[PDB]
Order: sequence, then structure tokens, then C-alpha cells
Amino acid sequence: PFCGGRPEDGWHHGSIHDMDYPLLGAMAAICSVFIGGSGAWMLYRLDLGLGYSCKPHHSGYAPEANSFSALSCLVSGTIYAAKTFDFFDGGGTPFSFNWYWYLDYVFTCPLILLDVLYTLEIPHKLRFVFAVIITLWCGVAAFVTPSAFRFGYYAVGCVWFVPFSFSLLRHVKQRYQVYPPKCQKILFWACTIFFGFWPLFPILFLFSWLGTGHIDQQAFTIIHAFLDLFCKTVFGLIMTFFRLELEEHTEVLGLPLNE
Amino acid sequence: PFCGGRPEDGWHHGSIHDMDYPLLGAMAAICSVFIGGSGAWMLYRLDLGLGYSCKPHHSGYAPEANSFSALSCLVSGTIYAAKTFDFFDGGGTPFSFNWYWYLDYVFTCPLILLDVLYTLEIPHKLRFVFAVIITLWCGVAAFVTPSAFRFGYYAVGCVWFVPFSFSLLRHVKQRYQVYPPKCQKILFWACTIFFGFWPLFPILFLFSWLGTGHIDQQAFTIIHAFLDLFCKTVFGLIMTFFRLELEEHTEVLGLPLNE
Amino acid sequence: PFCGGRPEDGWHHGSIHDMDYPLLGAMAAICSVFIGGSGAWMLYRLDLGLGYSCKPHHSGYAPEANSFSALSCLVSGTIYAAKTFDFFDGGGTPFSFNWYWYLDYVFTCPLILLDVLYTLEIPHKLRFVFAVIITLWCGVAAFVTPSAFRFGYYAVGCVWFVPFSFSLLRHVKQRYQVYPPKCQKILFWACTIFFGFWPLFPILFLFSWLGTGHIDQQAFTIIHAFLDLFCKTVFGLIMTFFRLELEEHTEVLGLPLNE
Ligand code: NA
Ligand code: NA
Ligand code: NA
Ligand code: NA
Ligand code: NA
Ligand code: NA
Ligand code: NA
Ligand code: NA
Ligand code: NA
Ligand code: NA
Ligand code: NA
Ligand code: NA
Ligand code: NA
Ligand code: NA
Ligand code: NA
Ligand code: NA
Ligand code: NA
Ligand code: NA
Ligand code: NA
Ligand code: NA
Ligand code: NA
Ligand code: NA
Ligand code: NA
Ligand code: NA
Ligand code: NA
Ligand code: NA
Ligand code: NA
Ligand code: NA
Ligand code: NA
Ligand code: NA
Ligand code: NA
Ligand code: NA
Ligand code: NA
Ligand code: NA
Ligand code: NA
Ligand code: NA
Ligand code: NA
Ligand code: NA
Ligand code: NA
Ligand code: NA
Ligand code: NA
Ligand code: NA
Ligand code: NA
Ligand code: NA
Ligand code: NA
Ligand code: NA
Ligand code: NA
Ligand code: NA
Repeated sequence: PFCGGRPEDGWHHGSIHDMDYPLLGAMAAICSVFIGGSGAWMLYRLDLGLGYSCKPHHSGYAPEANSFSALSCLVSGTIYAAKTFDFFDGGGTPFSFNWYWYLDYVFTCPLILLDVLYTLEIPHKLRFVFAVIITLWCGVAAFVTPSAFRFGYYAVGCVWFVPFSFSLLRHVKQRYQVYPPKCQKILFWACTIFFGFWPLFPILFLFSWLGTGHIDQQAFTIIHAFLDLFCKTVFGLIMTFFRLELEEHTEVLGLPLNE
Repeated sequence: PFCGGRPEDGWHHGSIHDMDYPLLGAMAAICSVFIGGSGAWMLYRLDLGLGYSCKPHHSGYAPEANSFSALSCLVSGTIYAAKTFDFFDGGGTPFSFNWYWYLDYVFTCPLILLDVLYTLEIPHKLRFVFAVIITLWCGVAAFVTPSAFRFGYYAVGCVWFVPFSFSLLRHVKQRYQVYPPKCQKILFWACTIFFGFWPLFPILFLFSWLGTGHIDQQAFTIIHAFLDLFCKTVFGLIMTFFRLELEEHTEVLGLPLNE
Repeated sequence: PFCGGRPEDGWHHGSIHDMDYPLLGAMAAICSVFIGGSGAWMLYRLDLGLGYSCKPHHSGYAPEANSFSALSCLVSGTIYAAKTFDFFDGGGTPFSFNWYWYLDYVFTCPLILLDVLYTLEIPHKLRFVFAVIITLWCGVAAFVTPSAFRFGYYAVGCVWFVPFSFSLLRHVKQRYQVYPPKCQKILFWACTIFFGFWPLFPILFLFSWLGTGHIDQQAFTIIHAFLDLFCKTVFGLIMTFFRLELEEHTEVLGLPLNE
């Protein structure tokens, strides 16, 4: 996908790519080990057994759709390792997961969403996943367009995200009442990261260098790194503990859900 | 995927890209609203209920594989919005869904096919989808190759499409007889768009600027826009009404299919 | 994905791309017909019926996940046809499946793996497929990086492959004992190509022009062509005959597996 990165004299001072790459690479390395390591603990804990009491799994193995939290974190930790490699080489390298904004999210956010859809038994899974993929590609396109048609790609994703988010909130509110009081407490916090932090990504674009010019690319990277520590690892850990409490109630104690 | 689009003085007169972009953008905008709006009505009508009498769905929600018609139309309307943005910027923009011919079809045509495969309960779904993806990438490659090896990529897709189409016609003829007389009437017309219009795409290449030079890129765009109004929206609407009649017979009236 | 291929004066003598393209194209043509033709025989034989006695399939059609061997071979034969077209045009063509090393494997190796996972009824299918995709993209990135950070991408894939391969070996050893003596003999040989040849790909990188400089790009292509004749076609044929013997025991003779 690339045709031109770092110039031979280095980045020109005044470019959006003239950043502190040693600092950014350090932050990406911390994120890599944190997010990827959280996904590895998550995988380990899945295989340990069912709830908090670790009841042996029914088939002997973990359900396949219980792994999306772990996988999103393990894939994002790998993407952050690629990012540290680019930042430590000074930017603009042939394989850069830093260059195209939101491309890394095309591969990670569908998995975070699948985690919710499967854990909460949400209908219209295909419609929801397709929606999110469309939206993320509109963001990729908005960052790549050098004209005011970047606001057209931005608005097309908003036309896909506003319906998606309202439909999902409705569905998750319906499911919330089925859950036991202890699992509803964990879910509250997952819903505040999924529906409270997901809308911030679009607003940050509006204040960026491709918007009002308040947030530069270096600051945008730091903000997104912190947002990914919450929207990937904290989210996945909350979702793992929701499932452990769910299955401690439903599988280990055999009690029922409040339909 | 891009390395060079519009020159700074504009397109050179005599290039394949020297077209009437204001007119093409207008046509793409009409297509966007028409195809995307048809996909939105389709989604609405899916959720309304089962047949023409709108019987409540069994699970409360629509079956997941009943949404492929709507999704193909909604995705193509979004791709046509991206196309209007490129045409209104004058062509050759970093994110151009106009530049690489048949790339938009790599993402939309598998969904049109899945709609048929699932609605008509066709076997070998993986083989058929894989086949179509291969073929479309051979077309992408044929448009990108500047030599006579473009006819080798073209012929490799023909080696994948001729078997696919004959195998699918056999399968759809077998399924046709299971359906009731009223649903067979709607299906006739779907089969004439799927098996009558799908083969025209390869013939148009042979008369294009990469073939005999009768059809330029501007005319090729207009032809494909009209073909997409029939192969996406008219097809999906016929497929929706086939399903409404099917389920009015089988679900609402509880009558059986003629095995 | 491309921005620059063959120069107008041709490749410079001393480039990694100054190779014997007429010879390489001939080898790719042989591979195309061999691998693709093996996938076509495999498809034919799937549809013939169940075991060696060709018992009619239960649904009338072959199970969908019995086709991954055929599909991997048919897709690799098509990729090798694209490769012959590039080699016969002299290299560096816009659509080159030769340029980016291991990109062709991103599309073929997941299907070889799915064949094993489904045939041997292996758990954690998503985890295994995701793992392999990650690893192959790290290899794509290692071949594209011009610095010593190529060894960082290489090592990140090794961190994904070593766990994958050990976990799969454990799982396949568990499944091996369920199978009858005759099917265990065929499986031995499949396991020697899957677990004996798969690790050679990483070692070849270390001796390549991006490693110690013993293996040039021309020799690397020939080695990989031979490796693909074994890891695609020989593997798929062994897997087909394992399934025919399995189903001759379990379906045709109705005998049971040794749990
Ligand atoms: Na940069
Ligand atoms: Na998990
Ligand atoms: Na998750
Ligand atoms: Na960069
Ligand atoms: Na990128
Ligand atoms: Na970025
Ligand atoms: Na960045
Ligand atoms: Na970044
Ligand atoms: Na950038
Ligand atoms: Na960008
Ligand atoms: Na990004
Ligand atoms: Na990115
Ligand atoms: Na949630
Ligand atoms: Na970042
Ligand atoms: Na996560
Ligand atoms: Na859990
Ligand atoms: Na153009
Ligand atoms: Na629909
Ligand atoms: Na359709
Ligand atoms: Na264009
Ligand atoms: Na394009
Ligand atoms: Na086009
Ligand atoms: Na065009
Ligand atoms: Na076009
Ligand atoms: Na073009
Ligand atoms: Na093209
Ligand atoms: Na096109
Ligand atoms: Na296109
Ligand atoms: Na049809
Ligand atoms: Na068009
Ligand atoms: Na459609
Ligand atoms: Na319908
Ligand atoms: Na070359
Ligand atoms: Na097969
Ligand atoms: Na295989
Ligand atoms: Na080449
Ligand atoms: Na390539
Ligand atoms: Na290659
Ligand atoms: Na090569
Ligand atoms: Na090659
Ligand atoms: Na190369
Ligand atoms: Na390469
Ligand atoms: Na390769
Ligand atoms: Na390749
Ligand atoms: Na094996
Ligand atoms: Na090769
Ligand atoms: Na194979
Ligand atoms: Na078989």
C-alpha cells in the first residue's frame, strides 16, 4: 500500500511526521507487552476452566467464541510491536502500522465487537460487524484524503456508526436485564468503555491536524495508545471477568439467568 | 495500493483518465442513494417480520443469512459514495474506488452470491464463493497489466467462471422445481440477472480500451453503473420478494415445498 | 500495493531481481498445472462419494469442510499462473505474486491448516488460524524491511509459530491414537510434511540475501516451488487418502474409531 516514506535527509521540520520517534517507540513497546501479555493471560485463563472455580469445560476445550477478547489483545500487541519497529527506525518504513491511521483498527475492533456479540448473545452479528468495518475504512479514507472530501468520508462513517451504536445500545440494554446482579456490575463498566470511549475517536479527528489543528500527530498517537490500553486490555479483562461470573452462576452453580 | 494519481496540471488530453468527472460524480451520487437506500429498505423490511403478512420471526429476530441482499446494496451504495467523492475531486485521489476496476466487485459480488446460495439452499457454498473471489481478482489483475498478459489473467478467470456458472445453473435448476408456482415466477427474473447479466462483464472488457478500443473508460463507467443498478438493487429486491412469497407459503400458510 | 517494478533499461546487473525469468516462468507453469490439476482431481474425487467404495454422500453432496485440500491446491495453482505471467514478462509487473515474499502464503496456508483442523477434528481452530495469519504477515514484513528490524518482525512471527506448532503437535498426537492402523500410516506422512517442512521456511530466510547471503532470490524461488509441490499437492493428496480410508472404515464399514 505504500509509495513513499522517510526522505533521505530525514523528515522536514514542519511536517506532520517530524515527531519524537524514540519516545513514541518506547510507548509502543510498553503497549505491546501490556496488551499482548494481557491477551496471553486471557488465553491461559480461558483454558483453565469455566468460572472462578475453574470447572472443567464440557467438551474439554474452551468454546471458540470465548477467545475474541484474548485474540484482540494479542493481535493489537503484535501490531504495537510492528509500531515500535517503525518508530525506532524513524518512521515511514515500508511496513508501517503507523502511517495509515485506523488501519490497525480495521483488524482489531471487529474482534472486540465479536467478543460483545457472542458473550451477550446479541442478534444481527453480521450486520454489526459489517457496519464497523465500513466505518473504519471510511476513517482510513478520511485520513488519506488531502481535500475537504475527507469530511465526506468522515460523514459517511458517521452515517454507519450512529445507527450501529444506537442499535447496539438497545440490544445490550435488553440483555443487561437477563444477567445476575454481580454480572451486571461488571457489565456496567464494559458498557462505559464500549459506548463511552468508542465515540471519542470521531471527535479527536475533528480537533486534529486534519480538523482544527489542535492535536498534532505525536499527541494523537499518545492519546490513541492510552485509549487502546482501555479499549482493548481493560475492556477484555472486564469481559473475561464478566464471563467468569456468568459461568460461576450458570455453569458452576447451575442457577438460571433472569430471561 | 496507490503510487500515482492526478498530475498537477491535470490529466493530459488523450489519457484514459481525461473524462467528464462532474457528470460521472453526479451519476455515482444517484447510484449511491438508490442502491444504498434500497439496502436500507431491505433491512427495514427484513425486520418487519416473515412474509407479506409480516408474521413475527421465530427467534424474534431475522435469520442472519437473510441479510445479504441488503448488505450488498448498502455496501455498494457506500462504495458509490466514495466514487462520487473521487469523481468530484477530479479523479486519481489516494482512496479511489474508481481507479482499480473490479476491486469494488471483490467486496460486493460475493454477498450477492451468498444471498442466492443461502436463499436457494445451494450446496458447495465455499467452493462457489472462493471461485467468484478468484475470478474477480483475475479481472483486477487484467485491468492493471499493461501487456498482453492481461489476456492471460482474463483467461484464468474464465477458467474459473465458466465451471462456476455451469455448476450453479445446474444447482439452481434443481432448486427451481422445489418452489411454488408464484415463487418460481419471481425466481425466473432473478436468474436472468444472475446468469444473463453476469456474463456481460467479461464481454465488455473485450471491447474496452484494453481490448478492441470501442468502449472508453467514461462509457465503461456509465455501463457498469447501470449494470449495478440491476445486479445489485433490482436483483436484491427480486430476491426479497421471492423470500416474502416463500415464507408466506411456508411459514405463514404452513404449506410445503415440492421437494 | 506497488510503486515500482522493472526499470526501463531492465534490471541492473547486481540487483536481487536480475534473474533467469524464462526459466522461472517455466517452473511456475509446471507448478501451476501440477498443483491446480491436483486440486481439480481432488474436487472430482470428493464429489464421487465417500470412501474408496464411493458410497453416496449423506446429504447428496460432500461436506463443506472436506474441500480445503482441493481449494488450497486450486488457489495455489492460480497464484502460480499469475507468477508465470510475471516471470514471462520479466519481473516487476503491477500485479506480481513474486514481488512480496510470503504474500501468496497468506492466502494458501490457512487453507492447508483448515484441512488438518477439520479432518482431525482439532480444537481452537480460530486461535490456530489467527496464529498462522499473524506469522505469515510478519514474514511479509521481514522481507519488505530494509533494516535489521526485519529480524524483529522475524522474531515476532517465531513467537507466534513456536507456540502454535507445539500446541498443534500435542493436539494431533492426541487425535492420532483415535485413528485406525491404516489411517495412522497415512497420517504419519502428513505429519512429516506439516511439522517437518513447515519449520524449514524460517531457516531458509536466515541463509537468504536478507540473512547470510548464501541463497539468492532465484534459488529461493526454486526451493519454494519444490516445497510447495510437497506442502500443497503431496500434502493434500495424503490428506485425501487419509479421509478415504477413514470413511471406508467409519462410513462404509461402519466400524468405530478408537476414541
Ligand atoms: Na510518521
Ligand atoms: Na478471551
Ligand atoms: Na474483546
Ligand atoms: Na511512520
Ligand atoms: Na499503516
Ligand atoms: Na497510524
Ligand atoms: Na503515528
Ligand atoms: Na500510530
Ligand atoms: Na500518516
Ligand atoms: Na493516514
Ligand atoms: Na492507527
Ligand atoms: Na495504523
Ligand atoms: Na458492552
Ligand atoms: Na498509537
Ligand atoms: Na479486547
Ligand atoms: Na472467561
Ligand atoms: Na480516472
Ligand atoms: Na435483505
Ligand atoms: Na443479493
Ligand atoms: Na479516479
Ligand atoms: Na480502486
Ligand atoms: Na474502477
Ligand atoms: Na472509473
Ligand atoms: Na468507476
Ligand atoms: Na484506472
Ligand atoms: Na485498473
Ligand atoms: Na470497478
Ligand atoms: Na473499483
Ligand atoms: Na439466481
Ligand atoms: Na461505475
Ligand atoms: Na444485492
Ligand atoms: Na424478505
Ligand atoms: Na523479481
Ligand atoms: Na479436497
Ligand atoms: Na490441505
Ligand atoms: Na517480480
Ligand atoms: Na506479491
Ligand atoms: Na515472492
Ligand atoms: Na520471486
Ligand atoms: Na516467487
Ligand atoms: Na521482491
Ligand atoms: Na518482499
Ligand atoms: Na512468496
Ligand atoms: Na508472493
Ligand atoms: Na497433520
Ligand atoms: Na516460488
Ligand atoms: Na493442499
Ligand atoms: Na476424500
